[PDB]
Amino acid sequence: MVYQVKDKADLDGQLTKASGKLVVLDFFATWCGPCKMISPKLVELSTQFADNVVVLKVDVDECEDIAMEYNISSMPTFVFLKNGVKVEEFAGANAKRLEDVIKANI
Repeated sequence: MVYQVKDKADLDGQLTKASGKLVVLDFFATWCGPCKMISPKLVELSTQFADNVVVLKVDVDECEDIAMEYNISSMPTFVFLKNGVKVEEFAGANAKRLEDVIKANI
């Protein structure tokens, strides 16, 4: 219930397929402490709103082109997309802001 994209292609197809749901892009790195901390909260939210939200994990080490396209420089970074529009974006493992944004756009 927390799909990890493989490339721009796998990502683009996912956004298209994500109909009218809120899409959360999680830009992370395995070696980044803050990312490991926030992951539990991500799984919880993902499960609680399984029908109104889709979470896409993007390993910046594997998808350099995507990380570069979104101009990522801090881990973790969350980009919120709803119907092709970027409704929000912020960096950092702020569990509280993550939940507020999800509940504010579903």
